[PDB]
Amino acid sequence: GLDAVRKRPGMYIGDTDDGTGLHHMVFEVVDNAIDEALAGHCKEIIVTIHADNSVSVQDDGRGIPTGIHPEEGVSAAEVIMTVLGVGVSVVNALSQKLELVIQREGKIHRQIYEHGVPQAPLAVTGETEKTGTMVRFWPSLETFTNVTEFEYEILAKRLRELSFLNSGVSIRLRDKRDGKEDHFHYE
Ligand SMILES: CCNC(=O)Nc1cc(-n2cccn2)c(C(=O)Nc2cccnc2)cn1
Repeated sequence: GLDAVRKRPGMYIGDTDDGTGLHHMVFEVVDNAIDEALAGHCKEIIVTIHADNSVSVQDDGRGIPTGIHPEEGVSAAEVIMTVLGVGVSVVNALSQKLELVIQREGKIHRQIYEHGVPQAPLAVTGETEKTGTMVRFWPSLETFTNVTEFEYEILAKRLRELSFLNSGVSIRLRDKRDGKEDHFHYE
């Protein structure tokens, strides 16, 4: 499953050699937050370009479900992150590392994956008065070539579009490599 994506990544994410697929990785994650907005449960989305070759997408929605199937011991979160709009599990497969943090029902939940493989079970890491989902990922440098860093203008163009196609949703874009920030929202 995850191995299929890792073997023929271009097929799932787009061209791995010119930045297209690299940025589609971000947009797949953003589309999940947009869907939570369209369901009427997320008002703000924050996309952050970190200085360590990762991007985070944060929303203030209900949170990815965190319950466990008692016979299987696997959380819903993990199912969502690992099982095959190409889906966040593709992004996971093609990240050297992905971190998931969910704020839901008063608790913070966290799980780490490498190349889509969960490193330990979803675990409680604190309490919180907020809700939402944060996905931070570091793209696989075995998959992506030539353009391996995120480029502000590509994200800015598409995030602006996503904000005007989903009117009422606030999308912030923050770049920690230079302090650049934008706020996209349409009425
Ligand atoms: C940064 C990326 N953001 C992101 O993935 N956001 C996201 C995703 C959700 N889900 C998507 C599939 C399953 N849940 C849900 C979701 O549907 N949560 C949910 C809905 C109903 C009951 N319990 C939990 C909420 N937010």
